Amino acid sequence: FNVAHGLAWSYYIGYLRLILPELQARIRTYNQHYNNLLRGAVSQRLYILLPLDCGVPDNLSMADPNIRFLDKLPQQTGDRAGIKDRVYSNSIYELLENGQRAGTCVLEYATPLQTLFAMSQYSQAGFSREDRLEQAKLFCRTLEDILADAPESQNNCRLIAYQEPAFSLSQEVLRHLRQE
Amino acid sequence: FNVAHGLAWSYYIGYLRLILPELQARIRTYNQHYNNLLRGAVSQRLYILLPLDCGVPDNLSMADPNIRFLDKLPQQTGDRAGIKDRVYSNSIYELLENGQRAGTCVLEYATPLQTLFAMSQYSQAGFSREDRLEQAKLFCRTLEDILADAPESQNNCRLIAYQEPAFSLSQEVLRHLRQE
Ligand SMILES: Nc1ncnc2c1ncn2[C@@H]1O[C@@H]2COP(=O)(O)O[C@H]3[C@@H](F)[C@H](n4cnc5c(N)ncnc54)O[C@@H]3COP(=O)(O)O[C@H]2[C@H]1F
Repeated sequence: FNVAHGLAWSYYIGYLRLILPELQARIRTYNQHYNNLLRGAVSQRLYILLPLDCGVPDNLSMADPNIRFLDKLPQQTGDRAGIKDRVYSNSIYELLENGQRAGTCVLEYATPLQTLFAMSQYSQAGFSREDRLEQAKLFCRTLEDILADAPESQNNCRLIAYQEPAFSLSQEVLRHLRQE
Repeated sequence: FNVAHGLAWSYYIGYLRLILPELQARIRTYNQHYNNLLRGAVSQRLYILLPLDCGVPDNLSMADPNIRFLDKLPQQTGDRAGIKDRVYSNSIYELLENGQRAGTCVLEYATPLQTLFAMSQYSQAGFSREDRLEQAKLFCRTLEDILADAPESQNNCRLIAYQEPAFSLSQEVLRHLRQE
């Protein structure tokens, strides 16, 4: 019912609000050695993939060969809930276009969507298949509303919502990436 | 309403099911250098604190001075949702009794409870104060039910549910720890 509402606020309170204030510094750190006049710098914002109907794989290259892992940012650490130095790591990806690097950004799925999809594997979860696609849409809706009243976070990330038709994901990212 | 139901399944699918199969190996690794005849070994199971009415701090020593951080386990890594080598770290704590180490175990709060509590800071979250204590209880209830049908995970962790009265948390852990 409201499972998407809780996962969205959990995603915001327990992740975005923690890493986004520190993201630009980590990106600036990586760009200091990586950036030169032979290629564009890593973009500044966090780009979040929000597939409405996808299994959400772990390797982005399997969703699109033009999305290839490039490097990790410096890790971020912080004590949380009894775990010393809980680790927040993020990966930089290159976007290929005609066999050439056309963009570079920190890119990842909104992991909770992967969790919604996986709840269909458990009868006790009570998550049907028709309900799954609706909760996915509600997850993106509440998340967008949250960032609307949180400009500090809205400026440090970009949501990329889409639906796998039965389309190049690298292009959709490059589209958002070219408006920055 | 059912916010606790989603956070419980998220906690299971996206964490316990991932680290618990590998926990004993990480503990065995740490015990190889740490364990000798002058002190007990680190316990085998993951002990999870489930406060029903607590702000859930990040430093366990602030909840009880007899709970002191000792060391981290070896990290666990795994690609997830586009993040290469997402990091899972856990902390070992000593339980003091009469100024002497009486136990050693991997110990942490159930982080989602900390998230429930924090949702009261946002009007758009719609989480009142009366609803907070009820969702906390429902989180522990669904989690217990999940582990009931998951003996592979139930044997590698122990839930410690309690309620801060208006009581020694180190003792409650030592009680569970002495039945192992
Ligand atoms: N390494 C871990 N150490 C301790 N506990 C963990 C860990 N992993 C999972 N758990 C437990 O399992 C719940 C559900 O995890 P999830 O499905 O990945 O959903 C996450 C995820 F989408 C995003 N997020 C947060 N940190 C990162 C990160 N480092 N990378 C990417 N993404 C993140 O925010 C959501 C809520 O995070 P929260 O913490 O409040 O709840 C979690 C937590 F209780």
